[PDB]
Amino acid sequence: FCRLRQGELQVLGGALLQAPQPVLVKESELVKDTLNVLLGVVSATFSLCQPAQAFTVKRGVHVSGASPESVSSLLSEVAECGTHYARLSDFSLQPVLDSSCSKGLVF
Amino acid sequence: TWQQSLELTRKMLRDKQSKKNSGQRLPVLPAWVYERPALLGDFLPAVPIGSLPLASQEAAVVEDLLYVLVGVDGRYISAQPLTGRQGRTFLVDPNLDLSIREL
Repeated sequence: FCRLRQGELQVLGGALLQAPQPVLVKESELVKDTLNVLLGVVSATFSLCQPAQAFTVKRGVHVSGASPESVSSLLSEVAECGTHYARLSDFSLQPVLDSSCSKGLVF
Repeated sequence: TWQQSLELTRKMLRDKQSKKNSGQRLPVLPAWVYERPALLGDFLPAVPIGSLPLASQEAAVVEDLLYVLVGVDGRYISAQPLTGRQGRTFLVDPNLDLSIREL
């Protein structure tokens, strides 16, 4: 039903989803990708794309009995969280990473 | 190579010790220790990762890394010889899962 509603909206708008067309994501697959970003990693829907540096969504994951709009919207909120996690882990490596640091013991 | 450089360094140290010792004898280790690469302690210097299960491939890589960190080239990731003064260069199988291989 929701995929049909999304498809009707797409037909009205000219099939302007491409990626937002449901990325058929098993709730298990979504949980796995969540466990991926749980390490602050760049999952498939959390990939650190070139213009992302951090969580970048997959092809519009749908929900259990829904289209991708709200499913991937909540996924995108969680993706903002996991993108912050990936970047934050990189920032958490700032002391070790900046071994040749001209900033003293502060960093 | 690293072995050649180590041998040259030992020879140079021996030469300096002979030039400075005025005939003072120094211990000479059996060359088999430095001439036995199988006796080196560094990292030794896999199922198709697209076919094995990600968990099974991860377990095989875990055994591989236990071996490599214990001085034995692993199945998927193996740290290989160093050219001169360097660490053992780890070459990982490229078909593994992205995050798994990254970690």
